[PDB]
Amino acid sequence: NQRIKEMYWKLWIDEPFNLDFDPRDVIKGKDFEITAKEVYDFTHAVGNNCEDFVSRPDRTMLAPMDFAIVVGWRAIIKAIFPNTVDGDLLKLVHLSNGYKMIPGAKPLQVGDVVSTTAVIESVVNQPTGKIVDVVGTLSRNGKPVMEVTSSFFYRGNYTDFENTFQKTVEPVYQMHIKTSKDIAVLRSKEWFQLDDEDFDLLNKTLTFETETEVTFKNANIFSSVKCFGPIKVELPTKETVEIGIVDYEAGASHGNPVVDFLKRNGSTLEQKVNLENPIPIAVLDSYTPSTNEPYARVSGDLNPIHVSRHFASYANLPGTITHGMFSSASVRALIENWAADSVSSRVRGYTCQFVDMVLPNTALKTSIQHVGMINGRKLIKFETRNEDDVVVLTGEAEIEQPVTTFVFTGQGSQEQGMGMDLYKTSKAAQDVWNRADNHFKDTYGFSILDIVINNPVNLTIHFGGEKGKRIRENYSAMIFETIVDGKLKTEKIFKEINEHSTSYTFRSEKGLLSATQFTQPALTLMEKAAFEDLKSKGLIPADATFAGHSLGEYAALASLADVMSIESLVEVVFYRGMTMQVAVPRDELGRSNYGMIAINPGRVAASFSQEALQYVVERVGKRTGWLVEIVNYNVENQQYVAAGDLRALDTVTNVLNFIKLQKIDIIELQKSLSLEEVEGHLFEIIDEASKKSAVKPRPLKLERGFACIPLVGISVPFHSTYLMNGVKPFKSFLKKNIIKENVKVARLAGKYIPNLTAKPFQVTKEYFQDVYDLTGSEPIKEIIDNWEKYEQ
Amino acid sequence: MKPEVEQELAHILLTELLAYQFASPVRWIETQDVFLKDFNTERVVEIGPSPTLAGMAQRTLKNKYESYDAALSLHREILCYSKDAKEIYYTPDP
Repeated sequence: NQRIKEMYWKLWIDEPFNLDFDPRDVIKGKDFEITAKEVYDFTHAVGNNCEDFVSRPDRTMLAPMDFAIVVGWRAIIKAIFPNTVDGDLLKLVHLSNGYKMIPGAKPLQVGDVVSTTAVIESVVNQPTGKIVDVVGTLSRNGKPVMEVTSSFFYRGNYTDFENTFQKTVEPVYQMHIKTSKDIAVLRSKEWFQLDDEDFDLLNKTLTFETETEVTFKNANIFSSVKCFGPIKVELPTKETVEIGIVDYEAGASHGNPVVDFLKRNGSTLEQKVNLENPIPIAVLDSYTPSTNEPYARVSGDLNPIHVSRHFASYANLPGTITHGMFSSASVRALIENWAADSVSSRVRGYTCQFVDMVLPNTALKTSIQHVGMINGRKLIKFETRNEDDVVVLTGEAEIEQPVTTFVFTGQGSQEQGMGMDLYKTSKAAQDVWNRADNHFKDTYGFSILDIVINNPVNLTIHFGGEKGKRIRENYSAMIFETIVDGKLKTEKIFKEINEHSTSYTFRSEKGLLSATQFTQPALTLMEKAAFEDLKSKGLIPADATFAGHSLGEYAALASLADVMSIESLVEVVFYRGMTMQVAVPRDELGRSNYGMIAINPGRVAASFSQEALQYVVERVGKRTGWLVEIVNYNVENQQYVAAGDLRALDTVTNVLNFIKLQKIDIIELQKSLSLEEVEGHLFEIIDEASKKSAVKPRPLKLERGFACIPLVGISVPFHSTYLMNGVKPFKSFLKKNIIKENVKVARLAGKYIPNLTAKPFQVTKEYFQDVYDLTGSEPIKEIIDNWEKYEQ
Repeated sequence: MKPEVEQELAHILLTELLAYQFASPVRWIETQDVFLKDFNTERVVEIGPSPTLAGMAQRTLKNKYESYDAALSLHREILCYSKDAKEIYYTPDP
């Protein structure tokens, strides 16, 4: 065996031959500077057609993950050499080879110098032989980029339990302390030592960065187990701090108590969801090459058994067996073409288990399947079978889904029985709905679930008993802090509700599911529940962007940001709803002289753009003396929603209908014919339109223009200047309800797209200044003035 | 900048945003020029009861991202949760 290590050293290792080294001592491989030649040669050897690994000018030439062995192999194989790990290298089996790009590591560039480091974990003496699993940690610019995990096997009889050991870094486990017996359980646990013994654990999530060192006596008996690591708590800021230690030490153990605890009373950090049916991607025929020399030269794996007839024959192998890692890389390349959509960056990980042996010039067939997800990364199961109908290779491939931007639907889209099926079928759906339902019943004594299901016409709220008192209490709490002449004009909602009000009636014309204070919770609630179902399925990429239309923004930020909880969401969205219901004068029917028109700029005229309609609404609003503006810039020159006065909507509809009937453009006549003529010539059209619009009663029906479409049942002018006065109370609410801690900038940063400023959420002096210009505010003006004081 | 200072700044920035989104015109065009163009979004999922923002994302694409997208060979998926739940869940019928 020592001569066999010597000779494999000469063919493999480029160091001075000495096997006298500690396996437990971490191995450092020499820097391997990647070159575009070595990538090109390796890509042609493996048969990689991907454009990512082609040397195209301007763009930075990506590195195939397969090449990660060429850098690493030097250190990786080197782990099998020690006089501690004795065995014949000829009857060495490559069992499993795993590559995992650590999340945040961009794939290797062409000008990189990669630091190679390998550590020896799993030296287990099986009755069948000796399994050695070694962890190769590869780093660029000091930061780890990928992990190279290799499991190797010595065939024979290894009763070497003295130097047998297991040094696994046990996964972290979160433990939610809701009940009083749970803290009783952890305090009953001897190994749970705290920094401060008095530390309250109630409503806390405790993580254990625990790792276990086991020395063996037998194949199952562990001669000594040392399971230890720091116990941290998730703080309200969601920073982690060490509050205790696990320092479990025992002798003749048959297993770990902590692991048994965890499989009954511990929850794994990561679960890989399953699809009902594995999606059939493809079944692709791989073929081994006539010679392994073009792969062996680039790879540096100079085991003659792959090339040498005489070696293969001495080893009882049926021929010069093709490099398994060759066929592995060849099959991933097919995963990259088919399941990575011809992208190298979409690969996270790739594990390949070599089951059977493969010879040169064989007709393999690879059955690929899309089986699963895990936190936005698709799970791909591939198996490789030979002509003999024998499965030779297995493997799993975690693949990142690309950028998926979310758009959350606003109001008007509400219907009866919306999201009922999902409410029955999904667990997370049930949980969202039930949580929001319980909040509404304990807080405001109504079932939003009742209202979405059946939509009562009128809904009574009875303050009849002890329960009725706590409901009525907060029904006096909501107010309008409206700004009128610089002084707070506080208007409480439901002036009728007082200390001697026993019952109030929510009154709708057709059904209370139409009134915005019930649309907004219902819409938002369903969307949240649906997204929680998507997250329980793990189908949401973490790189995703997200925006909303009017109301949807609140649903989008609640979902993708988790800035405000379900009880926070419902209270703020219901506050919005009633704050926009009672920001306008209404009647018994809840009819206000306000609404919206979705205007098609191309319909009135193709040459009619969005700067022409912005001029038309700016001139109509001043000439009429009514209030209307553009509130939603939906599609460029195809749909602009204008909210304002019902007479102001009707006159603008008449103006744009007459302009289309006359077939005259305002942009041609203003710049090309006469200057400041179409201004006084527009005011006669606006007069003509406004005199007919005003005559019609205050509850006038909104009718469809040739460009314009009437938003049905929009009493409120949402996003209009009309409710700029209602901003002062809403901000006063938002500061009380959104918390310092609960905002996570990184999870917001470049991901949340606000409706005011359609620029990714960024915390920089330029973005605050852009917000201050777009709408002046004393907090952000103060912050930009005092910017350099918050940095230090 | 300190963590808790940034948590103060990001909260007050959010309170501003929602408070004025309350009563200000939504520049939804420039969001559609952020994620479709600048981020080059390859999947548009409308989390809604009815596909409308799917309609506005599609009509933005076939107007000003018909020639820009086909040059980069990128495949846009205009999804809404209401109609294309199959494709978001990835559950094709045989």
